[PDB]
Amino acid sequence: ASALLDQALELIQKGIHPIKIANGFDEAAKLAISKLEETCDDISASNDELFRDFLLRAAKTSL
Amino acid sequence: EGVQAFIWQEFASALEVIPTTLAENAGLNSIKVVTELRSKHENGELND
Ligand SMILES: [Mg+2]
Repeated sequence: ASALLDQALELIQKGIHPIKIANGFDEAAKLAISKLEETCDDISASNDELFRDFLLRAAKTSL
Repeated sequence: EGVQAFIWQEFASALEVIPTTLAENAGLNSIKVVTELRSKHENGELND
């Protein structure tokens, strides 16, 4: 959020309207989540032995 | 190339601030003015 506010700041001192930037961010956020969805791996197509592992792998990650 | 390249690039990006504040005092879309001023300066050279 902060870097996004920083990236806005530099563009404001350039002379751009904030709402059009904020709008310009959200349509640019909708293109980021879209690529993530189309590219994210899936644990639904898994057997039972490999689903309990991917859940450990995430547990590992977060820890 | 390498490290001392990014510096120069952001130095060239800085000098562009004079035309920006010149245009923004005039109430113009400073971005529209400069993008077109750099484009015309990539051909017609030192007068735009
Ligand atoms: Mg974490």
